[PDB]
Amino acid sequence: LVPRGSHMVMLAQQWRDARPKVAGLHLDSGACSRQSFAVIDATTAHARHEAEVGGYVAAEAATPALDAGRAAVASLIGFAASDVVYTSGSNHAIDLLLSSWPGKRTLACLPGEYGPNLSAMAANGFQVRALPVDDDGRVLVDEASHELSAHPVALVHLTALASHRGIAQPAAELVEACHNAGIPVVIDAAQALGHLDCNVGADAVYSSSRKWLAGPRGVGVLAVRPELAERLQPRIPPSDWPIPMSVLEKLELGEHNAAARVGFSVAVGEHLAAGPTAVRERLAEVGRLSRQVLAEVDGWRVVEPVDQPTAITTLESTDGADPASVRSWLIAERGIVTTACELARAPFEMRTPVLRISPHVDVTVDELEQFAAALREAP
Amino acid sequence: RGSHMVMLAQQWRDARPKVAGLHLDSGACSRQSFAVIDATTAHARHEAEVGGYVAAEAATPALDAGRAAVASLIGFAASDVVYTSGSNHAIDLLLSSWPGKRTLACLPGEYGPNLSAMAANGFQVRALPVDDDGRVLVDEASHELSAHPVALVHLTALASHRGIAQPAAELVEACHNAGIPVVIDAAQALGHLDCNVGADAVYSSSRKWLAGPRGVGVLAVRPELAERLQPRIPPSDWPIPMSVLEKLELGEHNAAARVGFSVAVGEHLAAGPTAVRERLAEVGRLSRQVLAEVDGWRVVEPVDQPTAITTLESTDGADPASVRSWLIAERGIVTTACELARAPFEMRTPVLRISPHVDVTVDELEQFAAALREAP
Ligand SMILES: *Cc1c(COP(=O)(O)O)cnc(C)c1O
Ligand SMILES: *Cc1c(COP(=O)(O)O)cnc(C)c1O
Repeated sequence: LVPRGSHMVMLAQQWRDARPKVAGLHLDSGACSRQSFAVIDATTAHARHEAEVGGYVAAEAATPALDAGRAAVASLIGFAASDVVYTSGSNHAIDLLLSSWPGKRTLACLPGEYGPNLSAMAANGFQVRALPVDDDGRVLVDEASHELSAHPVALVHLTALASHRGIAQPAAELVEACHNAGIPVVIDAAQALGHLDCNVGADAVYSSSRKWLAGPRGVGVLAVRPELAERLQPRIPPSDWPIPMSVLEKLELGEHNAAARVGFSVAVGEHLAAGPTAVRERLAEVGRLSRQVLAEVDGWRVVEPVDQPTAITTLESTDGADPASVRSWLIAERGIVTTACELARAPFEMRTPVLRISPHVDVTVDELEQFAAALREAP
Repeated sequence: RGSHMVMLAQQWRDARPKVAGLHLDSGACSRQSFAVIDATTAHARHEAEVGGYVAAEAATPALDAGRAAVASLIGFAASDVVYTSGSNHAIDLLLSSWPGKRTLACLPGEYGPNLSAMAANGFQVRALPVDDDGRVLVDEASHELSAHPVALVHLTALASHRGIAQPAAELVEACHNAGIPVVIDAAQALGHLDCNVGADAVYSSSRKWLAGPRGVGVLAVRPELAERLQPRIPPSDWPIPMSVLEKLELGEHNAAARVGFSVAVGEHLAAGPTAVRERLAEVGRLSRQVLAEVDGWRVVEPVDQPTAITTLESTDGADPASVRSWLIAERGIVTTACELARAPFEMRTPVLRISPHVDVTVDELEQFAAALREAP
């Protein structure tokens, strides 16, 4: 570890300038990022259009934008546009899928599985087994391969990037291992979409608008391969359904904020326009710089290996400080936005809570140093 | 009577974007005021400045004011009120949480997707007695519920497919006398009918008569009932300590739209609920008078129904859906076409629905009547 300087990318500056000026310092795009002026305007415009021509007329007329959003998402995950459906977010997504699941309801997932995912799993009558992982919580693909062949399961649920830790999971290799054992794979890409390469052959993928794609809140996407989709049995309407519609049409049924969905379509568009690979390489870099700058802070140790290709960095207190209090202090006294991850976020992995930073492409080394500095003089 | 001059109507029109053509469809989706649109935009901007959840925390006063306004309209407490994605979200949250024996009675004109949610949640559904208009007969219902009791009564106080105002208050006390709680679907009724009627739970949608943003609804449950409920998510066997209402309000949502909504209900209170409702009743009367004499269409609602919903049944087998498309494409007039699926146990034939808000004029109603005559 001989420190390395930051790459200069105009991407960072373009991205900062495309969105409102931050009041203080925002290191929290893993919780909720920042909508561009274009995304905010497109949302506002739809709401105005609803008033001028009627809400549903407006919605019909927005079909091109909506479909473009499906198509953009589809391209990032290697699906077809018509496999992609809108939701309220990722927890909505997993519930739609698991509540629709036919036959034996068993699955395997990581021990670091997201608390509310486990909640949805249990609530849908699933039996849940842990996959083998190393000390960082990263799946051991070979071991998992053998385990799944001997002791199969109805599906594997992989959270490719966890909310509580910035480890990038070997999604692609695990997918082919599961497919070799004849088991479909669902991916929670709430953190991963717009961040990791999510084109990995999965059978279903879901994600949230408001995180790395910097879309409006209250939107998510769920993508399901046609072979799987047609096997599914939605909860509403009941399977003796007089109205004839496809599974995906049923899963997309319901009042929603249409303006926010067109907002989202603009946001994914901005990601494609910026260059997915370039954005991801930059986020990997942000993580490296973060872990380098924060390597030497009294009372905090960096959890992630330095070279993890993610922008999520988590800090564990070494003298029993409470992340939640530090976050409140950082906001109130320094205007620095972070997230405090409680144990409930990953109850079968986390033994102690952590402070999480999740900066986007626009963060500077100076800003990371300001955070480090503020973290030292915290009471 | 007829051409009442009401300043409310003009203020309401001018507080919102100019309509392109003619909008008679506030029962499907109304029109957000500039203030509501701006408040929504502002929250989204604030999320970008200070962080999404920081912004959400800071918006608590507005959000709580929205709960309090809703509470005042239904005669509940603010802390009984929870936000949802809409009314179908609401009914599902409630029915999926319902403890013990799952039986209910509802109207035959019950909303199709309500029946869907009922069936999906394992409820047995019995019809309430009604007159020829689909309006509940409270005395008969009283006897029926005493003889054959049920876990709850679900009343849609104003239907999507017909502008009959149900005697909610009378039915509520009849059910309470039989010891049976009452849930009210006030998607159409809130901001429209007096919804302060002693119900045990009430829900509604933002985008209709209150002219709020889409993707927001409210669900209100009395504390005695709320604490008996057993939410689906998280599972009841789970460790996380939160109230029932906290559980039902759990989830990613558009926070900006909720503050938008709080502004919208505020505008309703500010305008005077009673005055707005009296004006909507008037709009219905005028609509049915103007449309009384149209070839190929009969008016379904009695003229004096205190609602702004008027429905038209074709007398020579015209298809409402096609007429709606024509009206939009060729005349710029926005209506809704109600298919049988909207009330499958009442509707024998589909209908064209108009649902104008307070701002409609007699002239505009005549233009609609005229356009309806020269429709192919
Ligand atoms: C954000 C998050 C979720 C939940 O997403 P919502 O949009 O809030 O439902 C699930 N998975 C992970 C990894 C998360 O970070
Ligand atoms: C609009 C409507 C609903 C469903 O409302 P959503 O917000 O679309 O869920 C339910 N009841 C009636 C009377 C309706 O008209």
